[PDB]
Amino acid sequence: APKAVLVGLPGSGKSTIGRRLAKALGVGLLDTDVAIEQRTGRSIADIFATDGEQEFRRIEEDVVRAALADHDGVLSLGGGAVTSPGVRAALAGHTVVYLEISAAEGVRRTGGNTVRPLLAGPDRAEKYRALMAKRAPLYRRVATMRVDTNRRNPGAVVRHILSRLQVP
Ligand SMILES: O=C(O)C1=C[C@@H](OP(=O)(O)O)[C@@H](O)[C@H](O)C1
Repeated sequence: APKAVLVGLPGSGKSTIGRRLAKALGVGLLDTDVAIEQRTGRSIADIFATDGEQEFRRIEEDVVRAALADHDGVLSLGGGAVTSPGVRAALAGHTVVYLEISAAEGVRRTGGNTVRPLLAGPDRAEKYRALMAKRAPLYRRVATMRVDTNRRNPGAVVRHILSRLQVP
């Protein structure tokens, strides 16, 4: 089972925090998006575009559930995984770190050329705010630790996480 599971919007720092946490803990990082691509032989973009979000979510839930059983390192979940009830259920009992980010900073961090089916222009900020509004209670419901990634540089967020993982 993972030492920690990271959840949060695109742009919250899952990749960067997950790599730095994994290194600090002496374990590997598993990103469920990557796992999906590996198990399907398909890009995430392709799954959304051809088969649709609903089929993606069932796929994702399967992979997340497997990863929670089988991965012993740091697990990073795709931003929308917590929209699946079965994901939220499977997270019960785990250490779950919610990376919280303002809409302004999250938007800024997602404005590159990564393909993001649910966060494309135009009006990407409106889309980001709508994802944040919808998913915030869901992140909160599953989280065991909540961490602000706003401004705070990554090194310091990781330090804060390790500290909170360790003490009562
Ligand atoms: O927000 C979402 O619903 C999604 C987030 C992505 O994960 P990251 O947060 O790792 O980019 C990926 O699973 C897919 O594009 C759907």
